Amino acid sequence: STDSIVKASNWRLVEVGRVVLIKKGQSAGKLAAIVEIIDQKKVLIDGPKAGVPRQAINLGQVVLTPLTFALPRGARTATVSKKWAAAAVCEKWAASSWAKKIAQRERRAALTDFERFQVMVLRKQKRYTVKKALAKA
Amino acid sequence: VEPVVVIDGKGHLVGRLASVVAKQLLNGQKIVVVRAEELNISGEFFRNKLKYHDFLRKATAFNKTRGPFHFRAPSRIFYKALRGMVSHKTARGKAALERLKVFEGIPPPYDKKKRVVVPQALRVLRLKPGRKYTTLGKLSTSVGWKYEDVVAKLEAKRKVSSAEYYAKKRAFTKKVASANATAAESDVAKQLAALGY
Amino acid sequence: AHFKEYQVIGRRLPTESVPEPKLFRMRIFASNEVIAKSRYWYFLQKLHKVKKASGEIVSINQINEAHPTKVKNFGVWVRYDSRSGTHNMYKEIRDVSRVAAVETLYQDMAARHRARFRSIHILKVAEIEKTADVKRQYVKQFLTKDLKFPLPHRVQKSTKTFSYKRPSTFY
Amino acid sequence: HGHLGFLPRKRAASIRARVKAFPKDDRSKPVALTSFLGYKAGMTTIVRDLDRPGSKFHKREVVEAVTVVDTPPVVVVGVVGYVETPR
Amino acid sequence: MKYIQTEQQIEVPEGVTVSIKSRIVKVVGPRGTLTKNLKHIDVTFTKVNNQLIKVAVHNGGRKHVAALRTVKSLVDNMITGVTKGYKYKMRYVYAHFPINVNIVEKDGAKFIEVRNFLGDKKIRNVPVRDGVTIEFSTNVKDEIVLSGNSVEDVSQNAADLQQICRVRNKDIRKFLDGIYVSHKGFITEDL
Amino acid sequence: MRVRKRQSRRTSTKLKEGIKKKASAHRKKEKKMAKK
RNA sequence: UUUGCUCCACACAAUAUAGAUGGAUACGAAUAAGGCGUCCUUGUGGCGUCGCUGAACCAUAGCAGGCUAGCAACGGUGCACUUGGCGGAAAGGCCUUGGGUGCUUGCUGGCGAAUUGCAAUGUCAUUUUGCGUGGGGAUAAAUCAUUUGUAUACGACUUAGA
RNA sequence: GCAGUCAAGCGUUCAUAGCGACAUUGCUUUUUGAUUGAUGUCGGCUCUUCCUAUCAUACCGAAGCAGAAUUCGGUAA
RNA sequence: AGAACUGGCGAUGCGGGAUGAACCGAACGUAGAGUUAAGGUGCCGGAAUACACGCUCAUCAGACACCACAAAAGGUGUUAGUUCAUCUAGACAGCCGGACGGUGGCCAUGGAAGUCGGAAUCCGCUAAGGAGUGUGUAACAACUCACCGGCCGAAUGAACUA
Repeated sequence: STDSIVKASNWRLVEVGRVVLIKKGQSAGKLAAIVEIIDQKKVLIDGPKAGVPRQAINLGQVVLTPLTFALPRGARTATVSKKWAAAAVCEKWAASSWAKKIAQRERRAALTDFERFQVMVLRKQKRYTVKKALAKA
Repeated sequence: VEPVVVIDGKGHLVGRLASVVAKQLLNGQKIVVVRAEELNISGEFFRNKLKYHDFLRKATAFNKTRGPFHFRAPSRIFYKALRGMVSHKTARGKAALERLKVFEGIPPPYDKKKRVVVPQALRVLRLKPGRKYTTLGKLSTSVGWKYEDVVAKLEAKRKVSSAEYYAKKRAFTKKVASANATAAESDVAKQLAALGY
Repeated sequence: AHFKEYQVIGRRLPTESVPEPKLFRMRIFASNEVIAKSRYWYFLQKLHKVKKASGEIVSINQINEAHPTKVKNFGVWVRYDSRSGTHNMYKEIRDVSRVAAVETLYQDMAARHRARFRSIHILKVAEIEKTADVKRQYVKQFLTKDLKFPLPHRVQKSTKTFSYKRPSTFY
Repeated sequence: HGHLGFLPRKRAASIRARVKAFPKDDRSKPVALTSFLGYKAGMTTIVRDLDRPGSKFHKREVVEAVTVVDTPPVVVVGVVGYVETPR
Repeated sequence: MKYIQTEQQIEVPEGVTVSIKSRIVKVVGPRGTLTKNLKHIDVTFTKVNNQLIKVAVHNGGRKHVAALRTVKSLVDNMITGVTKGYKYKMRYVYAHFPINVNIVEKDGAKFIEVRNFLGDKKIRNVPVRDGVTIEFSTNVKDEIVLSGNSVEDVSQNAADLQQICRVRNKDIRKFLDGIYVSHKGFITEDL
Repeated sequence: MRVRKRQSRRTSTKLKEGIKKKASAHRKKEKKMAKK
């Protein structure tokens, strides 16, 4: 009970192996791996699975994700692909609430007018059942 | 898109908020600003106080009741910054200014409405960390505003009531979340999730 | 602009009883070939009194970066003019290409010494092969094993005028 | 000329002058009126036997002008409550 | 040079516990508890063990790194005050009029009352800050001892006592009367 | 807290054009004295 | 002053609108930090989870939304009443009780729509002011003129008079 | 101010092609401490306001400032 | 200031420079559509609170006439450079040690021993130690720094330029 407590911050770190999401440009909405750190504001990323070309990019163009994997500094594209597949980064991404929220946004954008009608009908039915349950409990 | 937009003025930079509000009012949106005593100004308190004292010395020499009226309250300081950004001597400018209300604290009826923020005017998003800044309540009290304590006591009472309301809302939200978690396995749930809902 | 690197080879104007002039070559960083040729004539005259009419450009090629996606430490030797005399400067720039490093240098010169493109002359750009040969600490700092740093105080972009929640600057 | 704090030199809005500041309250004390109403009824002169140490007129008698204010007791006929507001 | 990261160490002895949350620092040792609100500084606190705490500044400038060492030294002072305390000894001297120093209780609070300074009829009152205790030295002439966990409180109390007895409109070469901080040490002085 | 008067940064046309003439004269004299 | 004045309901007029056209949808504080859930030895605690925009959430099918037959459930919601509180910052609103009365698109059926002619805001909101009905309610002052002088250029002020 | 004296530095790099910051003869001038006012078309009063480059009042700093009195300075209209 | 040339204005509206004799665009019939100049794009106010790399925090910044006057410099503000330097056969900063002998050198002084005064400032031993960098005594003494060593480990200092 005589242990000191210092609250820590779970900052995402700019580091080799960190997974980033590109938010502006040709490869917006695609994942890439930070391969090298050019300076405070530029990193060399590489996104071979999703098709992102190997490039120098400002950290303002990407958002750091909570994903990391072991990657040698300065690794070439095939090595990045090998480490990426081995670490199963696409599965880790698809298994998260962030990527699922993106997928839901895209699907809702893709819905047809008939399908929005169907969504309304199903929401009314589910609502009926849930209000009944809420009143019961 | 709301008929009335209520901005919680806490943690906003005075001029950027004033610019935003002026454009919205001229474009035809009703705006209520609350908690004007919690607005920020970038720069040191001594610097902003000096600027106010320069404003204070400006007055009509032969009749002071004609000169610039130096309003001390935070809501009025914000209103001055806004009127400077409206063309207030025209009928259009007067109609724009008729679409605005500014308050200290959050009085009724706005204390039970939704409050929004203006991100392009937020101090935490705009000012660089380490830059000194001034708070409008302290500036107003130093220059002669006399209701800082009354507003603070009323705001404490409002916060107590609001915390009780939020506790009840949190309980109801938990109950509804459970009622929806019991229905995640149904056919309608699967169909809705397939459609994205 | 967006810089390109041009090799420019010129010579004296051929005349009678005058064969084989001194083939002067240079590497010019410029947005296009017209600016590169003008800069070549200017530098040629500064090096030696050879007017544009007294010379002739026999070749100009664009030089692409050999390994454009390899991170390289560059040493850049330059000299620039001001109200005071010309000054010589050495700078270290960590980037993936010479044109990127040269653009960075031009922007840094404008920001620091108020100098411009017409005032800067790029004497040499060379990759520093060994880590130990670097001098500037703002470059040597990014060369440590297992470098990691956070990005505190993330400011998110807002598309709409009003937000319905207070923003968090977490990252 | 004149004291600029007593501007403007205009007629008082009423014949009864307003009390614009009452004594600061102290809740521990018993309930008391802060003020009273009377009618001015002339002046006169008194002889006061002064006890004021340090003065040249200590232990000596002086003549003072005084004002007499006719004060029959007042009748209490109402009460008003005040709430403090940001205004 | 705009360093990427700068760090300072804060050692924690075997008896004290440090709690840090949102830059509020509570230090609890054998002798009590101190609390410091450091939200006016921009630093990050971490710990690897119960004996060492790191304070770090990321991508800071000259003023930021200047504040970093200050934060470390303030937490060090809190640790020292909670483990060994502070004891400031002051001596008052006079030529003719003996300075009279007492602890009085006025309006339910502790005051150091100074009487007959240079023959003054004026009573001087120095409020005793909370957390610092005032004593009078045994077998020593004209010595007052201020002891506390907070070095800030003790040093400011001693400064207030020294300044309250300033000599006005005289020669400080000739008139040496006053209360002076004789010594500054800790409440434990084993060696 | 008696804040004193502050110098105006609003430039007058007369001063602006006078400064322009001063600069022209300065340059012409610089050329002449460099010749001499 | 020939039922004058005022508050309710329907019933038609006139009025003019700085500008309805699903919903202004309520913690506080911090941002070098937080929200939510769970647990304990109850705190500056342990673990889990969330953000990366409201792109949300709720509403949302029916002559601009008619008339009917059932099924399942006893939920959702409106209206006129009623119970018990709470809110004074500009409270003028929030929550709750009980019964009655409708609707229900949670599910299955049955009739109607056309001709506004291939579009025309195609009229559905709410301010005020009047007139008519039936449901109630309450029965004053001020000014001039006269008068006082604590007032006064005139006004104004201040007294008095069944 | 005059002539200088060297130069901190500078001058298209150039020490006496040439400049040049800051610092050092003589002046009404003789020593022992003797005798050796301008303004005429401006000026009065009253009286308002403003500046501070503060005479007094307030608070401070220094000085052989013992005390007393004073000197120099800082904030201050 | 005296000349000579060439422009602008005069007889001249229009866009811009908030405003305007000599500034920046552009010269003019009445209209429609498109594109632009100069100048701009937080709001006033049409148009990016665009994107990017740097710098700056002013106790009345700056947003310009500038290859102009206050302007020669001052600053323990901040950034980037040039040339000198010292450094793991140990740098900078700190603690602790040493800091010696003729000798209290020589002249005037009541006294003056490195330190009220005037002249070369010497010789030996030294890792190293001035016939002394300051405080300090009546003279001493004591401390001190010049310089060298131990301590731990890593780059540090000076002068200039912008």
